[PDB]
Formats: sequence, structure tokens, C-alpha cells
Amino acid sequence: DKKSARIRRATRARRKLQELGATRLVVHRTPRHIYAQVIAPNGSEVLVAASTVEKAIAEQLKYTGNKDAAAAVGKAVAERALEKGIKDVSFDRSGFQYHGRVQALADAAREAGLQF
Amino acid sequence: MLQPKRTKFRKMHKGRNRGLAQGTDVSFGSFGLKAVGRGRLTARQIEAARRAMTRAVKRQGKIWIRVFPDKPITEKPLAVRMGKGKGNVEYWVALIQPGKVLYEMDGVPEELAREAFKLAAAKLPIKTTFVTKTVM
Amino acid sequence: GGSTRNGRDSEAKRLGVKRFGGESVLAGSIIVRQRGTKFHAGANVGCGRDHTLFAKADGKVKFEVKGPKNRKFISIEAE
Amino acid sequence: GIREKIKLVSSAGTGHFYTTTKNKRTKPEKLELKKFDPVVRQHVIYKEAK
Amino acid sequence: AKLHDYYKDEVVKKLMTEFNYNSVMQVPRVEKITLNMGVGEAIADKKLLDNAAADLAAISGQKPLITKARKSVAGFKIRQGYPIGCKVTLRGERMWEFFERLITIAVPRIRDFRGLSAKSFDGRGNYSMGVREQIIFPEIDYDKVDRVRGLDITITTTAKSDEEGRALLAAFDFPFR
RNA sequence: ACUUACCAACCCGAUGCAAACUGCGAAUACCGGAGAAUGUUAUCACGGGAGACACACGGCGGGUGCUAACGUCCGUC
RNA sequence: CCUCCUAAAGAGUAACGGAGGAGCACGAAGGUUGGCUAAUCCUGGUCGGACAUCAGGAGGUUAGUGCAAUGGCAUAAGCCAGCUUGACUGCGAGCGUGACGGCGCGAGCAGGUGCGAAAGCAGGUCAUAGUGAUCCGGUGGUUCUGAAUGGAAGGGCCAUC
RNA sequence: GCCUGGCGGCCGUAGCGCGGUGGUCCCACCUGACCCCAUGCCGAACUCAGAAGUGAAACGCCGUAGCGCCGAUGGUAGUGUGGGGUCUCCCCAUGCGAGAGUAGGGAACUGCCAGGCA
Ligand SMILES: [Mg+2]
Ligand SMILES: [Mg+2]
Ligand SMILES: [Mg+2]
Ligand SMILES: [Mg+2]
Ligand SMILES: [Mg+2]
Ligand SMILES: [Mg+2]
Ligand SMILES: [Mg+2]
Ligand SMILES: [Mg+2]
Ligand SMILES: [Mg+2]
Ligand SMILES: [Mg+2]
Ligand SMILES: [Mg+2]
Repeated sequence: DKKSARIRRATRARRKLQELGATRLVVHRTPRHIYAQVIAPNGSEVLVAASTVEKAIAEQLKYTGNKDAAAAVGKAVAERALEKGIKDVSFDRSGFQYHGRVQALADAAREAGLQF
Repeated sequence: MLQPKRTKFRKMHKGRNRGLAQGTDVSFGSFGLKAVGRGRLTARQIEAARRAMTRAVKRQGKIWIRVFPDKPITEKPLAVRMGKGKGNVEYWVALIQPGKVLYEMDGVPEELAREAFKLAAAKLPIKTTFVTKTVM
Repeated sequence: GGSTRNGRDSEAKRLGVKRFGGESVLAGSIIVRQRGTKFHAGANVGCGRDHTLFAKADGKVKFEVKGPKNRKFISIEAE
Repeated sequence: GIREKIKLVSSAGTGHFYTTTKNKRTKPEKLELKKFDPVVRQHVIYKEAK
Repeated sequence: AKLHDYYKDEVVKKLMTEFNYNSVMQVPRVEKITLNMGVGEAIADKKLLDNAAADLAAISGQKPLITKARKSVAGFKIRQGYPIGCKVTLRGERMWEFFERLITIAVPRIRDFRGLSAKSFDGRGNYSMGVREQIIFPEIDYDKVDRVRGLDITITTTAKSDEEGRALLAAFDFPFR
């Protein structure tokens, strides 16, 4: 289906991350936007988040959702999370390949101080 | 005459024949010939009966046989010994328990129907009895 | 046509059960031919090469049932 | 069963070797591939395979 | 391009008014063109296939993907996983270019020619026709040929009905009866 | 291409059958935890000494046989 | 020796009871990362048909799994590709299952290695058949031993036939 | 408060079907493609750069009982114990008590974070 596809692509990892019980950094992408969330291991509550859909992170990006944009969100959730002392996490591509705008944001996360 | 055209296995166990019948009331014709006994009609029986039944009404009517063999039944030959492998399927039986409705019949005056059923009955190894359609 | 012959024993089936002081790592449930009959859950998993469910850490045996439509699952709660 | 017992041997000194088998026919080329050598406690090229 | 262009300027125009769709999106569009050979005889002429393939290559922009036998069956003498045909999926520029050299200069070279059929529709606005002997394609060197072969293209479109599908190709010169 | 008081799968509705069917599903049995009464510890371990490894009928659930056998083979009392 | 029923919803359970398989295969048919998803029917399409390949639509695991049966498998255990050799050595809390000989499952620790950005996975293969104790003897390694002493022969130990 | 997106809980009273409805924003299709990166062929998918167009498709929401699903009561089946018979099967006392069907329910419920308009 496409969104259907992505999910089963996404499912194994997710599950192995739940098995392992680990606050996970969850990325999600869209033609126009890129979002990131740091989600407690219980799976049901998010500690930190950031995304190009927030007035700020955006009010100074050429375009939302592109390699550059991503980066901003990365470094965003990165700091925000570090703010709350959330260090150490596991990246969750959620079906998207680890490569695109996704790799930035990811990379930006590290270069911010996030552990993974 | 009458039996599975094919069978996942060649031979059945033997089991037992407890419990009341399941196909229990006239649901195709206007009259039935219900079991009322426990036991097993064999192929040559369901037929012998069927025949009698038929040649009786003559041309007319419709007939339905609700039971059907599908049960192997073997027989160790004569002067052979005990044991050396299970015997050979010799004929087929349908297990029938009290309540089983055996035949149904259709395009015929009550009377004749009974008449016919009385005749087919006398070919059966189990006691039986005549049933009418019933609204519910 | 020359019938007979049979595998043997194999045992198999649940061996621990219910709450139960499942020790450090007991083979509680060994219905191999499964990794399916029962599924690796909570602080018990491994599920060994023959689909055998075992205690990954000592506690009480669980048995639950999740949402890929039923689907069994045995786990180990702390006692 | 037709398939032969090969014997992979440590490239290092060590009289060490793993022991297996190959279908000598379909796979005529002396089988090589790395494995752990315990006397030298290192991963060395093991060779030899019919 | 070209034909693609002809599609937007005129055509969608045509089809919108034919059927007054609410949304332009609702207007049928040629999705892809998947032309396939199907050697059948590579089971004996392993080399015949390579020919066919290189043929589809010539005719169509680029590299033909060879198809195995989905499953083995004794009727036609074929083992499962047997190279027994090759195909090509066309999209964007290359799909249009061939949609044109197709009706523009090749469908014409067909025998005597007297029109394609407009009943060759799967029931959901998708075409399908045969060519029985390529050659009609200039890209093939007649003096270098090795057999008549012939392929078969089928046009897959977003039409919901043959009614519509027809109208679509109907609006490119596209021959027909 | 049509046809034919030929047979006709699948599909739909209606009706049954299954040890080697099951989108249901008991009674019991078995496993675990606590608890009380009650039992010449009936439990477990280790050690001394054994005998026994031809069983029979009866009830219940079955296989085999003919739901034959004071038959035959298992379960359980 | 393996799968099913007989077997009475824990295990186990007999018969010259009912049915079938094994005595192998694979250096990829193992590992991992990334990816993908059958069968069957209707319809349209050169040669091409009832049935080879192409398209669409229903379908949704009835397909597939080297191989019997059963139980599993979509997070796939099915299908493909890149890089590989964890088909690693030493061990092993703690379980199973056996009268016994023994067989089996196992996280975790040490060294060292592959895949992956990472979390991480890997001590063969969806699992359960694919096997032969002891003796004697051979081959490699190892001063452990070595009949006055030094050696040697032979013996031990580890691997293996 | 309405709307949307993301991550879960529960895992069909949560689904399918028919009807209706939404695009400022979010989603989606969409545009472009030398390039990152991709096609055992194909920018379909994966992907990057975008935003002229549309909410057709898909997606969400609202309605709707055709089907799915859930589902009593009462009876029936079986069955532990104790008795009994006309013992291939059955009955009585007592305890447990289905499956199917019937009436009926049903067009989910719910938590964290964010974004849009009020
Ligand atoms: Mg004592
Ligand atoms: Mg004896
Ligand atoms: Mg004896
Ligand atoms: Mg006895
Ligand atoms: Mg006796
Ligand atoms: Mg049992
Ligand atoms: Mg039992
Ligand atoms: Mg056809
Ligand atoms: Mg709708
Ligand atoms: Mg719409
Ligand atoms: Mg009920």
C-alpha cells in the first residue's frame, strides 16, 4: 500500500526495541515535513519532541522537510532531550531507510550530544 | 450400492454409537421415515429399502435418502488366524441413532407414502416410524 | 501395506506453568515445533533453536495473550 | 554418503585444524575460509579441503 | 516529451468535457506501457531468448528484464525458474517516446494495416495488442534480423472503464477501427 | 459456430458424516501457591537385606476380533 | 531412527493396530543488513493452446519450507541482493529427558571475528529423522610419562580416522 | 472544544460494504530528477529537490445492520461421585454443565506529544 508497506518494514525493529526496553528516538518523515519524538519505553508517553511543523524550527528554514530542515529537528530533539537529561536512546527509522533526510537529524542528534 | 467415491483413509476404527440423531426432522419432502432405533444400516439395506419404497409409488413423487454409508466395516476372512494385520473392507455402513430421519418422500398422497414407507421399513434392521412435515 | 513403526516419547508440553517459582532459567514449556504454540514474552525468551521457551530471569511464570489476533505468549514476572 | 570429510588447517604454525566435509564433485576447489585458532588465539586463514 | 505535452494542452481538456469530471485528477491517464516478448522456445534455443531480449532492448529505451517460468508444468515442457521470456516496463519520457514511435511510425508499418481493435480492453480501461513480427520498428536492422518474433504491448491506465480508456487513446490519433 | 431427456467442478442456499477434521468446547485429571484438621512420617535421602519381571476376573474408556469368546492388547479403578 | 492417529484435553501408554518417512543434502540451501510477498479464479493480450510469459481485478497464505508427518512461520521461519565465515575456541547459572550409558535446551562470562549508522544479531540450517558404545590400530600436536643415566621405543593427554 | 498527524493500550461490540463528507493547516496524490540513493527493466517502489494542481485515488470523519463480530435466558449434549436397568445403549440422586440456535448488543473505547482554527 505504501504507508502499509513502511509499517511492516518498521515493525521488527520497533518490537526488538520494546523487547529491549529502551527510550527510543522516533523519526517520521513526509514530503513537506519532518518530525522527531523521544518516547518512554512503556511505549505510550513521549518525553521530548521537535519538528518542522513548529512555528520556531521552521521560521528560519529555506524549506521544511529537506536534508537541511531535518538537521534542524535533529539538533532540536537532541538538545531538548538533553535538556531533560535524556541521554542514551535507540534510533527508530520507522520504515524509512537510514540514509535520507533521516540520516541527518540522526547525525545532527549525535553532534548535539545524543547517545546512539 | 452407495458409498464414498474416495476416502482419505481405507479403514476406520470401530468406535461406538452413542447419542441421539442429528438430522432429525423432515426437511425436503412432505413425509419421512424416521429411525427410532440404534444400529447401522448397510448399503444393501438402504438400497433394498429404497427400491421397495420406489416401486410402490410407481412413477410419481420425489425421494430423498438422508443417510449415507461412508463407514468401512471390515471382516477377517474365514479360516485365517487372529491378528496378522487388520482385515479387508468388505462393505459400507452408515451409523444411525434414534431420531435419524432416513428417507423423505414428496409428490404423493399421505396414504401411499405411508404404504411405501411401511414396505421399505420391512427391509430395515432398526425399528422405524412415519413422520409428517411440521411447521416448526 | 507393512504398517507399524513410531517415533518415541519426545515429552514436549508445558513443564512449568501458572505462577510458579520458575528458577533462574528453566525450560518451562518445551512444546517445540512451535516458536508458535507459545511465544517468547517478558523476562523469558531465548526461545532456543527448537522453539523451547525458557526463563531469561527468575520469577513467576505468566502465560498471556496479545493482539496479532490472540497469540499465546509466556513470560516471567518477578516474585 | 558420497560427500567427503574435508579438513581445514591453520595457516599459522599450530597443528590446529577444523574438520568438515564437501561434495568433492560439485565443489572441487580446495575450500578456504577464516576461523579461530585457539593455540594462537587469533583469527587465521584456514585452508585445505579436498 | 511531445506526446506527454499534447496530453495536458488538449486531451485532459477533451476528456474533462466528454465526461465533465469534477476534478482534473479524475481524468484518465496513461500510467505505463509494459511490452513483453515471451520466447517460449529458449527451452531449446537458449540463444533465441538473448535475441528477443536485445530486440525489446532496441525497440524500447533500455534493458529488457528476462522472466522465468513462474512454475514448472509438463504441458509446454517447462521447469520452474526457467528463462522463458523477457519484458519491459515504460514510464515517463521513454514511455511516451515509444507511445509515439508506436502510433506515429510503427503501427503504420503493420502488414496492410486497417486499424487496431477497440475491443482489446480488459474491462477496466487498459489496452493490450499484439504485433506479430516487429520489424515495423525502424530500430531493428532488417538485414540483421534472425526471426519474425513479434512482441505484445499493453497500455495500463488509470481509467475506471473501457468506455473511458477508449476515449483516452481515442484522443491521441491512435488508430482503432 | 449451435446444439444435445449426456455427465458437470466451482459458487450459492438447504442436510449429514470424521481415529489420523476443528473458526467452539466441557466434566474430570494433572501442575503450582496458601491454609486447617487428620493420619504410629504416610515424605525425602543415604545405607543393609530382598522378593518380583507367567497374572486373573470385574467396572469404566478404547485398539483387535463378529461391541464372538472364561479371546486378545493398552489405560484406569 | 522420525512424524501422525490408537493415547481417555499435563507427560507416558500395547498389539504381526491404522498411515507414511529417514540412514541424506547445502561453503550457501549458513551469518547479517537492506528489501520483497504466495496459491487459485475472472478479464484482456503476437506466435501460445485448458496450461509457459505480459496487464488488470478479485483472493489473501489454501502458496512456500531441499525431504515424511505433524506443529510453526508475515516481525516471516517463505523470496532476493550486498558484505561475510559465529558451521568460532574456552565455558556455563539454570532447566528438560532418561534405570543407566547418554541425549537435549540455555541466557550469561572470557578471547577473538562477521554483518549493521545504531539498538543490535550470529556458538549453522523453521523444529523434531539423516545414526554405531568399547576394544584394537592409524594420523597430527603435546618432554605429561620414559624400568641404572641421557636419549629412544612404547604409554598418557588434545584433535582426528 | 472541533480538526489533523505521530507513538502506544485494548486486539473484530474495533472489520468489510453502501451512502455522504473534508484540503488554511496537517495528510495525500502531486512537480522535477544530472545528482545522494534506486530499478535482477522501470524515479512504480526506494530516494533527493520542490509546490503549479487536486482532494479523483488513498486517508480521516459522519451516517447506515447487508454481511462479519459480540451474544443472554431457557432447554439440550456430555460428565465426576453414589445408586439402578430391559447393560452394543441407557435411567435415577447430586455437583459441574457445553456447542449450535434464540432474544438482544454492535457502525469501538482509550493515554502521551504536537500542529491548525475557534
Ligand atoms: Mg523409615
Ligand atoms: Mg521376563
Ligand atoms: Mg510379563
Ligand atoms: Mg496386564
Ligand atoms: Mg483371558
Ligand atoms: Mg497426552
Ligand atoms: Mg489424560
Ligand atoms: Mg485467458
Ligand atoms: Mg467510503
Ligand atoms: Mg473522495
Ligand atoms: Mg453458548
